[PDB]
Amino acid sequence: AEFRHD
Amino acid sequence: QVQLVESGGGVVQPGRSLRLSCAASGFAFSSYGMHWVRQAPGKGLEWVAVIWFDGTKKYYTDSVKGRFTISRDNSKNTLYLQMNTLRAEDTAVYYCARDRGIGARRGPYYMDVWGKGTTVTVSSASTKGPSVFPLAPSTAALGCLVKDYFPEPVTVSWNSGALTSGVHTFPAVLQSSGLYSLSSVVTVPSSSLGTQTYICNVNHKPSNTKVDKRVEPK
Amino acid sequence: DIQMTQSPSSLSASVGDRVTITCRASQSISSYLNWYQQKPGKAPKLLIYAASSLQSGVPSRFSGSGSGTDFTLTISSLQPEDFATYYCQQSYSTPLTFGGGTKVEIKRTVAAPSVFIFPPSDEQLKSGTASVVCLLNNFYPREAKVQWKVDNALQSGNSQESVTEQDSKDSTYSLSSTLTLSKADYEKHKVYACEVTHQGLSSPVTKSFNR
Repeated sequence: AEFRHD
Repeated sequence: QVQLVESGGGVVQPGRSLRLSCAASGFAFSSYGMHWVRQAPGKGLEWVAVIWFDGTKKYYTDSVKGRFTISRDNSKNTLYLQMNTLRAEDTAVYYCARDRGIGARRGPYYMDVWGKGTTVTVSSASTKGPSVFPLAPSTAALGCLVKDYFPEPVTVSWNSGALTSGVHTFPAVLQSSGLYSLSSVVTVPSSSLGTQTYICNVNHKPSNTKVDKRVEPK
Repeated sequence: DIQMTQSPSSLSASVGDRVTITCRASQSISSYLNWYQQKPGKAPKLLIYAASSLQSGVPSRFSGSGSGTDFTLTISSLQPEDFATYYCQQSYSTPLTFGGGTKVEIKRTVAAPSVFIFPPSDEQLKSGTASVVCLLNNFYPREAKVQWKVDNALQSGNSQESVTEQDSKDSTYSLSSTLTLSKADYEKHKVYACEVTHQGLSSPVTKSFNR
């Protein structure tokens, strides 16, 4: 689970 | 005076471990996210890992998942990187960098402050001083071949520092044996060879080796 | 994972010129794009964040534009200190990725390399190994090709090369190419040649020797 903006 | 100072780097064998530290000063450490960025010798920048300001979220580049662990002790103003199961391709200069964040969740935005870096060399080679060989001449050119040493670095001057102009000491290359090699060449007018003597001064601190080699036309 | 493609990988320029570099993203990163400057042996330095915002303290000549997938870094009028390598980095989603880097070097007129070749020393020969060095000296531009032949047998893979940076005075490059052979393999042949092609050279120069 990667982090993504918005 | 905002500062980030990395330490912990050194020579390590493959499959072994290393803990990098990064001491922060001059700002509110526990309010910033921190990153570890690395640069293999002669290559570009590669992101490694980020940890949130509150230490609650961590992300890693794929090649280090399950091997590297990023941590922080906000009390000590210290960032840490635990590097397990090291491989040759982990050889790099490692930088810590602070990221202020953006958005509601304070995810990464930009890296405005960096440390100077710490050098990690992953090799199963053991400390070994160089063998210095002449590059004999015949504008003329001569030089020294500094072959088969470990680890970096080695320094080369000519005539005990007297001779400087016309000298090119090349960046070292890593051979398939895992030892390093470099050449230092100097260019001088043809007339000089008959009388002038040319010495290259090789110093390899890690193995405590100093060598003076005279380069002569054969 | 988002790929950052930087172009060109290298470029030449002179003081006062206007330079532009491009980072292209494999998918939209909105405007989470950053630009960094790095000089040899030094840590990166942030120039621009959020595609167009300029980091506090950075000269006004630096500017950036772009959104989505295409981005530009602009130096208005170049300066002597600006000759360095520039990386872009997307900050939209993990894993965070940098571009390959764009080296900005000093432009100068074409210069040809002075080629020398060095047989292995007998001192080295006793040990059981033989290194043949070929020295390309003070040429321009950086691009060059070096070709090793041993009795016309083309050598591929058993050589390495390293280059200096541009010189403090004349902005030139120098290149060493080292061919590595066994002692026995060295004894078994007579002609060792270094063939060099370069823009400043009208025809491929060949420097050779015999055992």
